[PDB]
Amino acid sequence: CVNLTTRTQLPPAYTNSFTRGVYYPDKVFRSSVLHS
Amino acid sequence: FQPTNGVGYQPYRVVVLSFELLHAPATVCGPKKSTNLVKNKCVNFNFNG
Ligand SMILES: *[C@@H]1O[C@H](CO)[C@@H](O[C@@H]2O[C@H](CO)[C@@H](O)[C@H](O)[C@H]2NC(C)=O)[C@H](O)[C@H]1NC(C)=O
Repeated sequence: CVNLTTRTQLPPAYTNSFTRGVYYPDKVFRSSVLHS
Repeated sequence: FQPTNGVGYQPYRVVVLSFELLHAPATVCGPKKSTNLVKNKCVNFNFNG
């Protein structure tokens, strides 16, 4: 692993995350229900 | 660990067995006298436990 020396700064930007990031909280199958 | 220590000082082998599942697939079972599958009649099921 060599030290890379071609970076160009450019401070990072930010993005408005949309409706993403929901996994299956538990291991139990369900159907036609609204679970909190 | 003196060879003639009192029983309050002698080596024990304290080991803890911890286990608590919620819905994970089973991988450990006991005597396991599991029988054949049965049909639409009323039966007492044990399946996964
Ligand atoms: C360049 O590579 C070296 C190799 O490890 C990185 O480590 C630095 O140099 C010596 C390693 O022999 C350490 O004593 C220093 O403390 C290290 N510096 C830092 C800031 O960690 C070095 O980090 C690399 N340079 C970078 C990534 O800019």
